Amino acid sequence: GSSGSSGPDQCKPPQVTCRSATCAQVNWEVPLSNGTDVTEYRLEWGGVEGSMQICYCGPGLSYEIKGLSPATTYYCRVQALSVVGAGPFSEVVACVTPPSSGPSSG
Repeated sequence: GSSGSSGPDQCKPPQVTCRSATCAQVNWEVPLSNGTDVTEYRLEWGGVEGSMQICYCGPGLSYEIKGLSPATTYYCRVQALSVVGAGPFSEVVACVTPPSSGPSSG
């Protein structure tokens, strides 16, 4: 702090891919971190931005979400945890699932 910066750089927002009315895949990556390396990744996903919690935790980079609802807005935020301290979160990526009006294939 007083002398010498610590912690990785901001984390970029993941990529959401509405797999289905009740399905959504996410994907993130590691920022330009040379000094300290990332230990794990805490991804949060909840109905609305106001409501969000830890959904998946691990060194993984790709995660698929299921059991969602159609025509419903959702948000996700990924943060990088280091050995010196947890870094900031990424730009909340908003996404809305497609309406399930009728049958479905799968």
